[PDB]
Amino acid sequence: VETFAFQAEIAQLMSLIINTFYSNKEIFLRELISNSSDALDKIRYESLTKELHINLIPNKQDRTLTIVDTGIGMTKADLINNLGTIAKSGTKAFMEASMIGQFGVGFYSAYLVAEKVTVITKHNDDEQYAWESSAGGSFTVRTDTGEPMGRGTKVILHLKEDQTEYLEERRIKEIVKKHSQFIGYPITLFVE
Ligand SMILES: CCNC(=O)C1(c2ccc3nc(N)nc(C(=O)N4Cc5ccccc5C4)c3c2)CCC1
Repeated sequence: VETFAFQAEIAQLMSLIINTFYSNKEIFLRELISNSSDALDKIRYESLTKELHINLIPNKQDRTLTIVDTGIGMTKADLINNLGTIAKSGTKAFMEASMIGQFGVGFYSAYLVAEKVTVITKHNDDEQYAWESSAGGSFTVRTDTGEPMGRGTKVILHLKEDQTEYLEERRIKEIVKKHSQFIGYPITLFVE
């Protein structure tokens, strides 16, 4: 388990997301589905140079909403450096300007609804990694000794006690149909 500090910009952004009163918290899903779509586009665009989909797994017991994709995945180098550089440039752009995704920092909208976010990832020529952050100015990165998932990303949202609506079938179905209705990959909503 390695702990890293977020950079000043990203840290300030997450603080802004968590401490700012904003009721349209449902934007987080569009942002994460979009990110999955790009990762899936990356493994698809690389293929020409197996199954490409997105799964939405709610869990009442653990109080989690998971967004799984079979996209390109991420390396340790992607988790530490790379995501941090993308975010440095992104936060800079989003500050000068709900429109969060246009600046490549839409993932962090997850903190509108999650108290902790766990990111299990696997890239084709690297190991399985687990990224985790409860915001608070830091993130951890470890090698996942957990169940070997296939190439892709698993974004596990540990929902706030008050944000349990994002566990309901009707609600997930309504958000998807509203802002992710033209994604080029099948989106499966798991039941309970
Ligand atoms: C397609 C273009 N992107 C890439 O190549 C990267 C990449 C590749 C696969 C990805 N898969 C998903 N599902 N999501 C993301 C993502 O943008 N984030 C996940 C995450 C976790 C912690 C903190 C911030 C973020 C933002 C991915 C990013 C390589 C580095 C960016």
